[PDB]
Parts: sequence; C-alpha cells; structure tokens
Amino acid sequence: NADNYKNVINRTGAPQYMKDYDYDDHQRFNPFFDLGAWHGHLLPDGPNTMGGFPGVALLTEEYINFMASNFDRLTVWQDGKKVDFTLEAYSIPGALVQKLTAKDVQVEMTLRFATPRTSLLETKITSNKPLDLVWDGELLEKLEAKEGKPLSDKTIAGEYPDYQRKISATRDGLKVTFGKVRATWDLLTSGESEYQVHKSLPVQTEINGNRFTSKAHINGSTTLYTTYSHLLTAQEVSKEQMQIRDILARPAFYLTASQQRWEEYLKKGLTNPDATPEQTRVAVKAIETLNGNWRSPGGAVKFNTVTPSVTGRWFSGNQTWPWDTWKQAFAMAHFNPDIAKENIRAVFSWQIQPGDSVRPQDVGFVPDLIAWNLSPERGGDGGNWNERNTKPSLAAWSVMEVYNVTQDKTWVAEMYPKLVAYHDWWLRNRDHNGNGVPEYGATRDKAHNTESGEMLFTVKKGDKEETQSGLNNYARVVEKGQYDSLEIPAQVAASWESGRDDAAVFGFIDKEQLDKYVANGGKRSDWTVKFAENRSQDGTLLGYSLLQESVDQASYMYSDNHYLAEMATILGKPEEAKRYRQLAQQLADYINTCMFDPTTQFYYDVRIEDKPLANGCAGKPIVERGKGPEGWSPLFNGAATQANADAVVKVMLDPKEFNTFVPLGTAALTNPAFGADIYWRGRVWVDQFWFGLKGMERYGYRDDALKLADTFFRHAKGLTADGPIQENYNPLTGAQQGAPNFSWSAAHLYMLYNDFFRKQ
Ligand SMILES: OC[C@H]1O[C@H](O)[C@H](O)[C@@H](O)[C@H]1O
Ligand SMILES: [Ca+2]
Repeated sequence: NADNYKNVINRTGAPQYMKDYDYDDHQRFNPFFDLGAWHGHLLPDGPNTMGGFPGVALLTEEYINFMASNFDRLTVWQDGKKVDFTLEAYSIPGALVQKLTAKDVQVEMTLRFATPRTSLLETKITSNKPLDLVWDGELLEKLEAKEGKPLSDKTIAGEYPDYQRKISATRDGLKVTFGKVRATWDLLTSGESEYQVHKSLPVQTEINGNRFTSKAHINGSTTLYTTYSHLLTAQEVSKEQMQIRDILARPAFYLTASQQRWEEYLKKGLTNPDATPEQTRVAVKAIETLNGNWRSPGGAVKFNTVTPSVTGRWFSGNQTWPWDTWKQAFAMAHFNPDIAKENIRAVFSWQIQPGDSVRPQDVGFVPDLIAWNLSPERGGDGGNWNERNTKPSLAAWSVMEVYNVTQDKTWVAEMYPKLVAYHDWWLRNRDHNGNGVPEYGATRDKAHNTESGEMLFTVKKGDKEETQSGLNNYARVVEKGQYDSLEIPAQVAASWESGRDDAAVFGFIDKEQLDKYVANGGKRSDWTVKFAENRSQDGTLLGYSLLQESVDQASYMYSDNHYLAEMATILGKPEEAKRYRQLAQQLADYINTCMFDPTTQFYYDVRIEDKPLANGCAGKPIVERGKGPEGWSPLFNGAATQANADAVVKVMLDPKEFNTFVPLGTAALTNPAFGADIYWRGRVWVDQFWFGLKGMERYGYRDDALKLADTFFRHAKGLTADGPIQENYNPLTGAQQGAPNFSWSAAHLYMLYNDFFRKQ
C-alpha cells in the first residue's frame, strides 16, 4: 500500500545552516522521522547529494538543528574510475528510497527506522565485478539563514564554543561527539550525546577536522547495512549498543517490522471508500505528519508523545501541549492508537498530585507545556516547561475516542480518575463566582504574583513603566484609565489558556478598528476584559480568572461531563454517572439561557458583571464584540437545543458571516475586529472548521456540512500539492500560514477525510 504514495510531502533538501529557516523561523525542509526517534533524514535532489540522504536533523532535547548536509554519502569506483549514476529518489510512508543506475553497477538504498534512537540503511549493490566504495560527510559550519539567505556570518563553533564537535573512527564505523551546551532557546545537549554510524562490513576512515572519508572494497553484488543513531545521554549510548548489534544481526527482521507497521497504519486509517485519490493522499499526508511528530520518551517525559511540529521553531523536541494532544490522539486513535494512548498519558503524567512541591493548591491541574527539561522550579534548566496555565479541555472526548476504536475498557479505567481530577480542578480554581460555569484564567506563579500572593501588573503611559502589585491597586488603576496599556502577566497566561490569544471576544482589537467601532456608536470600554483572583474559604490564592465565562469553555465542560457519564457507566459507577449527567444538563441550560442572544440568534461569551442577572446568568451576551467560532461550540459539543442550532447554522452558511471562500473562520466578516490575515480574528483553522461541520451534522445538517467540506477541499491552498501541512488559511484568498508539518491541522484534515470529504 505504501508504494502508492510516493513523495506525498517534498522531503528533498541540502541544508547549509544549522538553522536553515523559513520566513517564520521553522526548519525549511521536511525530514523523515519514525518510531519516535530523535533524528531525521532528507532525500537527495541532485548530483551533490546523490548516494546519501542529506540533512541529518538532530532533535537536541527541545529543538531541531541540522548537523550536516552530506553525511555518509556513497560514491562507487571501478578500476580507478568513478561510476556515473543517474538518480531516482522518493519517500513512501515509512521509508526513504533512492536508486542509482549506471551500466555495470546499480544501487538501491532504503532507509527505515529500527528503534526509538536508530535508523537502518540497506545499501543493496548489484555488480558483476569488484568495486571500491567511498563514503564521505561533513558537519555544518554556518549558523543561520532565512529563505536560504544567511542572516549573518556567525558560525556554529563561534556561536557555541563548548559544542566541541568531533568526528572519531570506531571499531565499526565512526561517531560524532558533542560537548555540553545549555542554550535554553536554541540548542540543548547533555555533554554525553552522540551520532553513531555502525556498518556491516569493515571500513577505513580518514578524518579531516569536521569532514570524513570512509573506504571499503567489495567483490561483487552485496547488500550492506548501516545504522544511524542520535543518542542523547551516556545511558542511551550504552543501552543502544546491543540493539545495534541485534539490528546488524537480523536486518531483514527490522526492515519487515517497519514495512508491516506502516501497512497497518494505512490499512487502519484509510477507511473512507467515497474519498477520491486526491482526498486519500491528504489523509496519507496527515498520517506521515502525525507519525513524524511522535517522540519516544525523553528526559522528564516518561511516555511517547506528539508535538505540534518536529520542524517548528518552538514546537520541536518533545514539547507537548494538552489542547494539541486531545485532537492529535482523537485522530491517531484511527491509525496509531498505541501512540494516541501514550500521548494522552504524557500529558497526564505531570498532572498535579496532592503534596506537590510547587503548587499543592492546583491538584488535578495539567501543565500547558511539558518538555525534556523541567523548569528551574522543579530542578531542571528548561525555559519552555510552563505551569502558568493549562489549555481548554477536550480530554474526555479524546479518551472516549480511543475507547470507541479499541473497545478497551482497561483504557477507560486507567484514564477516568485522571479525567475526574482535572474536572474537579476546573471547578475549584477556574470558577471565580462559584456558579458551576468555568472561566479561562491562570495559576499562582512567580511570573504572576509576589511571594505573598499579590498579583503583579505594569501600567504603561507614553514611555513610563509603572510596575505595581495587589488586586487593590489594579481596580484603582482600571477605573482611571490613564494608561496606554496595562500589562498583567496573569492575564497574558489567561489568553494562552483560552488557546486563541488575539481573539475579538477576549478584548483584542487594532487601533483603527477600535476608532471605527467608537465612531459607529460603541465605547472603548466595551473591549476591556476585567480580571480577578480566585481564593478558597481560608484565603489561599488558587489562581486567576477572566471576569468572563466563555461559551466554548462552557461547552467543553458540557462535553467533559457528558463523556465522564459514559465512562462511569462503562466502569459500573451508576451514581457518579448520574451526577455528571445532571451537571451536563445544568451547563446546557446555562449555555442556552445565558449565552444565546435572542436578537442576533447566535451564541457569545458573557461577562461576569458586578452582579448577576435576575435569571442567575453572570452577565449579558457580549454581542458587541461580534461573532466567532465559539458560537458553534454548543453545536459541536451537543449542548444546543435544536432551535438554537438551526439559528446558528443559518449564520454559519450566510456568506456575509462565515460562508467565505474558505468558510468558518475565527471571526465573522461582520466582526468589528475582523482581519483576513489575523490568526484568531479571521483566519480559518482546521479544528474550528471541523467542529463547525460536526456541529452542523449533529443537528441534522450533514448535507450542508458536506458542501462546506467540498468548498474547503477546492479552495484551501496547497491541499493537493506536496507541501507540508501548516496552521491556517486566509478566509478570502485561501492562503496558508504557520509552522510546517503541523500536527493539529493534520489531525483535523484526517478527520475531514474520514467524516466529510468525498467524490463529487
Ligand atoms: O510557552 C507557552 C506558549 O507556547 C505557545 O506560544 C502557545 O501558542 C501559547 O498558548 C503558550 O502555550
Ligand atoms: Ca463561573
């Protein structure tokens, strides 16, 4: 099956910089990674890379960095003369292949992954006469470029004097050793990491600084085997040696293992017979993308996980977020369920337990960002690890999907208490007014407050910065309004927790947009989101909340309650199931009564006003900040009444609202803060789009949902091309932006393939 999908993504490239970046700082080539390995490979594109797989990409704990352009490139010689080959090179799901053809000699090279640290190259050589073989390689010297043009003349050695890269011959090949570099935002190594090459035949190696040449002589047709291993600790180095020996001992077994695993991914995953060839290839792109972004256990993360992008500036290593994980595992349930399960475990593996040394007041909390290196507060030197906030919860929905496929009740039994702990955490620490409807917010944190628990903030006016603390001073300053801006680190983290950091609904709007809003009759203060601290009975600071209840978050809580009810029933916990059923019903009633505007016939967030409404709602729908994708969150999540869903579907299909060139973007055309190129105020994301389609389907509009899917398929740029998957689309032009090889989009493109794409 794999052979039907050659070059689904362009995996060619010959990088010349460690940071061979695109416009947005992401590695501009798309290397092949598999088995959760910590290195990857590209295809040759021409005579200068022919005979090897260039662009060895190392995952240095939390980042992707290229090591070399050519490394272990084969040239062949027969009687003192170099054999001139022609090249055919291609990817398939699970392998890179290149075929070299000359008259008297042919070579077939197949590169697959054998372990979580090691790839295996088969070099199959056909020749009726003896040959001399030569392998060469060279470490990169130059640091950084953008769009192929250097940003500076900085060198790698120059930038990182302790990196101390050295190539050494071994008893069975060679190795590259690396010094300890703790460059928190660029390059992380242990001082014990290595890149090892082991081969099945004796070789003779000459080393010349950062280049090498290796030689061997063979007597005729022969198949050689070479392992490539990026090993990040002393203990990884030690443990891998017996694996590498087994691989060179049983190479066919490892090749077959990979072939079969990939046939299984494709068999299990490609289950929409109505889909066209083009549509199915999109699903294969998503499968290759997701599987490449999977990482084995590494550092503090003791489970397999999946990151938003192995090639991403800030998304590589094993950096893992919960929001991304829910959708990732939802999709991967349908083709790589074992890793879907692991990914969810990874996220809950650092869930806060009672007695936690940093935040005992956050039991059940799930960190925003986990990674190889713990933060200084937990004993590591990691800059990325984040516990300032979490992300919106579709955890139960994610877990349930894994169950739907596997029917594995032991999986439900495992996750249920962890899901319940997160649930209970939301209700304790993100419910400022105590009404059972959550807010987006932030934790108590060194970045957010003093040691005594006084919320930090910085008032700005012209060029004067005034840094104060305490919720007393914040209220006193908000009223006056004699500031250009008010920076509240805890409110920044609340925007991160919402998952949509410049959204209209959360008060984000540009200067010219606001002027027009005011000229049309509104007030500037309509766009001010107020902020509050959350405390327990005894006065313990639990964290913070936006003084605003979000309709998407409420709907996700409805989801959580609905799916916990089903899990409780599966597990034979009827009384707990009944409680969640009632909580679900309570949220649905609140969402429908409080958040659905009778007048505009659409859903919106509500403010937590100074006093609740007579009907018990926290405040009125925030109609004036305009319509967004949160308005269909109740449909996707199943909270809406039929009447309210019918109304919302009318708006979604309205070409003056959301039925744009690429439909269902992150702000209606009528939104006062709309911008086609703004991430969370116009741009179309595949998750929010798919939530829309599912929401429509649930309330009887599958036919219209299938039409929108067709429109997406015809209008979203690059979909049928061989480019890597990115983050979002301009709703007017269809133009793509964001990180290449983006898991979240791949997840929902896969879902669209399964649920809505079809032959017209
Ligand atoms: O560093 C944490 C940070 O990472 C990325 O920037 C995300 O987009 C934010 O929401 C936040 O999680
Ligand atoms: Ca509340």
